[PDB]
Amino acid sequence: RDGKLAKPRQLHNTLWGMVCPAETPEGHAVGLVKNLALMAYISVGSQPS
Amino acid sequence: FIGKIPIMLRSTYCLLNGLTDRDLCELNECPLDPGGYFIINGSEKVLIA
Amino acid sequence: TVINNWLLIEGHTIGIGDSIADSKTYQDIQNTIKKAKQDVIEVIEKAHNNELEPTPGNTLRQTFENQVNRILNDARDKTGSSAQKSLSEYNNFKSMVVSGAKGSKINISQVIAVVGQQNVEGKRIPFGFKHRTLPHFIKDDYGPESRGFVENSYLAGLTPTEFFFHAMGGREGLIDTAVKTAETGYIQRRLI
Amino acid sequence: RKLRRQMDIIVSEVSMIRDIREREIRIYTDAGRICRPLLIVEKQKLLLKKRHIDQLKEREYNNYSWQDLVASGVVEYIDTLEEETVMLAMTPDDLQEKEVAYCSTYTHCEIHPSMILGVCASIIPFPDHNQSPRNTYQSAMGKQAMGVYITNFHVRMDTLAHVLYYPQKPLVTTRSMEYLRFRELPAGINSIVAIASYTGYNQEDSVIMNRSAVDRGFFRSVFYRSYKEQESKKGFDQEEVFEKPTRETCQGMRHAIYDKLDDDGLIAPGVRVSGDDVIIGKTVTLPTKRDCSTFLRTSETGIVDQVMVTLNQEGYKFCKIRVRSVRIPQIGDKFASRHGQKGTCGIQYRQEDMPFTCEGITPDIIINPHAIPSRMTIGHLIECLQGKVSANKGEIGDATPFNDAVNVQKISNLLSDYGYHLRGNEVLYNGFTGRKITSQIFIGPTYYQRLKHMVDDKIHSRARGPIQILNRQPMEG
Amino acid sequence: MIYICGECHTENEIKSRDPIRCRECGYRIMYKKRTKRLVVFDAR
Amino acid sequence: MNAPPAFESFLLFEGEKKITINKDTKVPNACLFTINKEDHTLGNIIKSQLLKDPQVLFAGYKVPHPLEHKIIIRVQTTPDYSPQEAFTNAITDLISELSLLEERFRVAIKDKQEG
Amino acid sequence: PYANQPTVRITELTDENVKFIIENTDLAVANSIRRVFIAEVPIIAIDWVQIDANSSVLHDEFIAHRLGLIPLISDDIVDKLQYSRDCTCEEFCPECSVEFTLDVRCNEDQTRHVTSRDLISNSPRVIPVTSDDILIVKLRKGQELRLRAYAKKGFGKEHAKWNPTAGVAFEYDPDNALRHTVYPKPEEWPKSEYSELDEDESQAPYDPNGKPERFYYNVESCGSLRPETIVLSALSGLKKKLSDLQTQLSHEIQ
Amino acid sequence: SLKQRLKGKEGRVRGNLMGKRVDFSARTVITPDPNLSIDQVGVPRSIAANMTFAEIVTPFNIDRLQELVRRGNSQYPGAKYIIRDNGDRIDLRFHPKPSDLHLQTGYKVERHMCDGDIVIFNRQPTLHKMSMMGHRVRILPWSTFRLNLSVTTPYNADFDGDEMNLHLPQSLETRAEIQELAMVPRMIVTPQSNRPVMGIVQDTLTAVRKFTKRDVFLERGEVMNLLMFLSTWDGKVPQP
Amino acid sequence: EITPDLWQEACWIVISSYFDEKGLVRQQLDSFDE
Amino acid sequence: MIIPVRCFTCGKIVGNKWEAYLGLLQAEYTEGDALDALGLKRYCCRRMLLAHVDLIEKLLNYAPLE
RNA sequence: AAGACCAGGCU
Ligand SMILES: [Mg+2]
Ligand SMILES: [Zn+2]
Ligand SMILES: [Zn+2]
Ligand SMILES: [Zn+2]
Repeated sequence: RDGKLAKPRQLHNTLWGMVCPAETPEGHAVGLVKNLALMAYISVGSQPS
Repeated sequence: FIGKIPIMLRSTYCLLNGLTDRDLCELNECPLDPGGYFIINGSEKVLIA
Repeated sequence: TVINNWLLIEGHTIGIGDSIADSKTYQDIQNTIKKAKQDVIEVIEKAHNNELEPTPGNTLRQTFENQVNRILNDARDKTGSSAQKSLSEYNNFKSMVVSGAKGSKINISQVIAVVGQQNVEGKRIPFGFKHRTLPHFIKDDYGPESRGFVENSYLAGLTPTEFFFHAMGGREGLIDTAVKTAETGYIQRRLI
Repeated sequence: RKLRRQMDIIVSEVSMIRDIREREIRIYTDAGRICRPLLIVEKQKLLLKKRHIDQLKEREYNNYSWQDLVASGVVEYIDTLEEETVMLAMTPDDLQEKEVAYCSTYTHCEIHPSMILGVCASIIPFPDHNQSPRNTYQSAMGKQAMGVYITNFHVRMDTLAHVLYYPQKPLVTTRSMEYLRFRELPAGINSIVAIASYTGYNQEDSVIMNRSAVDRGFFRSVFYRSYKEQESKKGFDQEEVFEKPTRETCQGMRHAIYDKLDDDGLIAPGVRVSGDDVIIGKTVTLPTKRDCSTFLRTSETGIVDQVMVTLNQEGYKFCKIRVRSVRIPQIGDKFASRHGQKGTCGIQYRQEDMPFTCEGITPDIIINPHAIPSRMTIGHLIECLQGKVSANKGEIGDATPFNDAVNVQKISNLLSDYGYHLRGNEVLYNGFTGRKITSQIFIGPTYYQRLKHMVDDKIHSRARGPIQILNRQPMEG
Repeated sequence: MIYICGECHTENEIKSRDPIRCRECGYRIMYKKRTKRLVVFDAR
Repeated sequence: MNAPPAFESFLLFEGEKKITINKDTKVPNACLFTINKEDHTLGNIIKSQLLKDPQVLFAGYKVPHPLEHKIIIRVQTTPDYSPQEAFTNAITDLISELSLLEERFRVAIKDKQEG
Repeated sequence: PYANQPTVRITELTDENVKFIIENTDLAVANSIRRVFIAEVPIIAIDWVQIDANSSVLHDEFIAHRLGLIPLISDDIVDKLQYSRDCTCEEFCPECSVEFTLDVRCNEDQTRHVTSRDLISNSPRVIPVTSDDILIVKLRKGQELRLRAYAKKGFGKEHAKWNPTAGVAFEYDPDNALRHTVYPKPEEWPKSEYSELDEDESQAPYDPNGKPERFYYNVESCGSLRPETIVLSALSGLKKKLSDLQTQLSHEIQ
Repeated sequence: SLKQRLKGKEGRVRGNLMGKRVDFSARTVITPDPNLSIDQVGVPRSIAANMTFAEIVTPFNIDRLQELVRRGNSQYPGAKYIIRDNGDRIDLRFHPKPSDLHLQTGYKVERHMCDGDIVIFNRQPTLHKMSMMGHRVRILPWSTFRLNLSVTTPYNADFDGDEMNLHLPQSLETRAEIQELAMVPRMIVTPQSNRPVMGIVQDTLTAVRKFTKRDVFLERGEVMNLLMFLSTWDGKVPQP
Repeated sequence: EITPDLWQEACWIVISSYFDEKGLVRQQLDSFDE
Repeated sequence: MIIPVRCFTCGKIVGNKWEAYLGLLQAEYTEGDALDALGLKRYCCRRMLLAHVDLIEKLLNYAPLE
């Protein structure tokens, strides 16, 4: 949270449809705390047998 | 017996699993409550991705 | 005291009628946006056929971006000027901007005419994907729509891609506001 | 891809990507990958057809559901780095049809562009008509909007619970609020909002409120405070006991009234409790006695709502007490719309002093027009107009983001049919003198939220109070 | 003391130092009845 | 917690004089009337009635602070006429008008009810 | 230099609503009359509440607030009652309060709606106005609600529960002849129901010598007082306030 | 270790010597009040009751101080403490102690903060010396600090959940210093850029423009009302 | 068989069906169950 | 929870109209026709019945104390 | 008692 490098905080193009672009906290965690999109689903994993 | 594992609410091993609206109301549990959190020492704890 | 108590009589407000312009002004704005997009298309086609001559001291990419930015900025300024000219004497946006209380001519232009180009790190919207901005656009697309130029206004509403590009644009301002404070305070303390 | 769409031996979990230029083919079954569903497009036509929609419309008593839709090869899960090879169409009716073609190799189509928003951002009406910083501010403030958080709140024993008297579902709604269950647990009230400079008390971000409406229960709420207390043993005969002290026969000499405690040292519910009142008389036998009794938070000025006595893990006596206080909105209290327009209450005027229309309607909330020009929240105005149309029509307006079937001219044309000025303006009369106001003020119903931050929880004063032990300086907090 | 039980709503007669289990059902949650002394509200 | 009680809008706290009369030294024949526990309802009435008097040169009222319940009225009259007399005459004229309006409203109600 | 000679026409008169027109009077007079319609008209409302048993799902002061917002028939006795601060007795008596008692228990399985019909008063003149029924609370089987309430006399300045009115419509100069409002586009504004001009023209021509002269009213009663007597009570109260000023200012002159 | 005790921020030197927590300070939310002067501040009664100012008994004010002591800490205006010449502190808040309520010249009576007191008022980012100016206390109902809106731009404050700090000087000498040096009207023009700091803002500025156009014609009663709201008016109505 | 600009009904029907099957916290419950 | 006794804006009693409104909506009246039939002319009273959410029904599902 | 972590607000 102390890193002044802006790059990881910016809204990346690949967040389209995955992470809400509007919803982030203010202050020291801008862009570092992200909320899930409505239709986003996180994979649970499987064996590649 | 090797230990106790906390249980995520409304999971496959929770006691609320598969209960209906009437059962949840009889148990004083809101049907609209999504679950997905733990109860540790009476407090509700949510794991952040 | 005296001027608030007089304002009790005349009153002040803001509304939708303050942000809706004339149908002729709308037609002029659409025509301007059309010629501007056609000009950017012509510039892109000139670069594609390698007819564009590089400005001294500047790379071909730099001069291409400079020309496109020039065209889009001229378009946005012309549309804003037309929208400001279309304003009536009763418009509350004009009444607020002229007195200098709050708002500005660019705010009026973005409300009525064109939100304008969206920029990240002082540059046009980058290629977060391999050679494109979003999966809706084709690869190697340097046109205004693909690179973050918002054709619509706030009153008309934004398309989904323009909305996402505007969110990207506002994120930069939020980050800068959140970041600059520590350095500014440290400089102030060291000076004191 | 065929096997994945037939679900045959490849789970829809699995992502497959072919990078042609680098000649690589990557397959991921790994966990933790974020993905979203998309419609498959074959040639220029969707694979979703009218029979699928018919079966899904008869979803009840047909055991046909989203899993059956997936098994038919109509929708597909696609993750982030597979999108690099995906050609997406924003909508079928407007990018699949033949034009002077931009593209013809579309492979997928979005369900609806409004699905790119989160839970808190899906309650914003007309989010595409606002500035993105204001959308972020509303997304942050919606988590602080007060309402009915859970239906069984009377059973729960929680600290710092806020509940609202009369939640209302919004008159202007988003299509995705049905899936967020916002109707069942609303977090605000539709209020008549006039955007005008009335007396200068709404300047900056402040708000003027109608005191008569507040007297009628407008934005009234309840705050519940919970207190935990534990009987325990530690030493060989050091033990804590719930009992009613004699005030002067214990080490804690203070002025407070112990008369409210019962035989077991617990205040019964229904007893008004003020500052310094002892809710739980607990004595620790000093190997005389030490007073470890608990007090109310200062000036909480509440009423005991519920008292509970149980046994903990170990088996000692355990007590929970829930206190309620009602909180009527005051000057310092914080109110916000769904557009980032946040503000305290500058002043409250009674119904007699509020401006009124020809029909006797007076606004519940008056906000300064200067909040609009710089912040550029036009969605606020569009919501106010759509709500004015909806309250007369009897329907609930649709403010879903990217629907082209709603625009401001159409809303104005609908409003003009009810005897109102088509842009929402209305002639207001001065409350003090009865004279007309020269300008016509924009008025209408808008959804407003009361926020957790109140002046009663923030006001603080100090004069030679407690002193820190080590620095001999005033305490923190 | 009269303690309403948390599961079966039967009141229990019970006293100090008694271990809390409801006589009917063994449940461990009790609630104190609203006191008898009266509290006056304004209808504002 | 700092909310004043509901009755300070309309009810004297004991020791307050309902009306206080102070001479204005800035201009001759000018007076300042302080009405406690009143609001616009009465001040606007009195000001509007005072503006009809041809012998009144100035007539105005204000609430010094909305959170306080107090009216200030300034009346300036011609040299041979006292602002006290102007105030009393305005009040009497207002009462006479209200009485006539009440009587005519009652007559209208009776005519409306029995056709 | 003197009072008006105003006249009253009454156009509509029902049990809910009174539309009337006041001619030949000042605008400040009319505004103060419509303001007294709201804030200075006395009525009877429940003010003191004691709850004995409340096992409903709504808390004690929620129910007390709802009880206080229930209108009571104030037609006869509101002139007879004293203000409690003016009453000579120390404690609630029929000259300064009305006692109400509520005692409901839900023994039946289906939910019982406790309504204003369940309020019982010591005297027959001051029943709740709705006697469909105003819903106070809903009771599940086994739930109980018993309480006492005393009603006092007050007006809208104290609290909105003492507001006798359900909105006062007020309007003057329907055709904008005095130009007190300026329409940027007069053709876009719907015409008032009192307009006297043709369907083709938007506004009356400007009248530099005119002053506001007809006031159109529409007083809608909430049920406690009849709309006919609301206006009379308001006029009497305003006259009494002016007379009290006259008296104390005569004293201050002396 | 001791190095860690002294080294960083919140260490001894920076956290307890260069800056430290103080007494006689208050914090709450700020709300606008256009009826106040630019040097006035609205103060809730609860804060003014808690905050006290020590005042020295003289033959001029002995009667008023005795009245305050009789009021005590229960009624709003009275005293909280009486300090004898020997330094003994008598507390009036618990008991009437009627033998101790005697006052004589030389005593110090800690009265409750009243109208006219001088207070430093501060907004925390504290970027320039106009971020802390001395105000004059006016006591108002409810629980918010109230200030004129032209004063907002010096503090960079807006009424959207903003809280501001209030420091009350405890000595006559520091009161004179604040009055003569840091009062709001003395800080109108900044030495930073030789420009005024306060200006006409918001509704009033827009109304200024709309009021000063040529088309504005005001009728007689409107003129008399507007003149009633003038404080420096000489009382002569100008010829129209 | 094509949906002929009935699309506003169709897409919200399929979205309803999706949220009726899964809901909002499926990633939590699925992760813990697995 | 439950229908407010008074409309907040004007003060008309809307507390006795919730059951009738529900009955009309059940009798195939639309919301606009039902509101017109009940006599709620201006939008301030209409919004009361149109935007009300009756949570008291949900609260009555849970079993009570005693 | 104190320390630690977390969440949030105003610039
Ligand atoms: Mg702020
Ligand atoms: Zn039991
Ligand atoms: Zn009596
Ligand atoms: Zn209404």
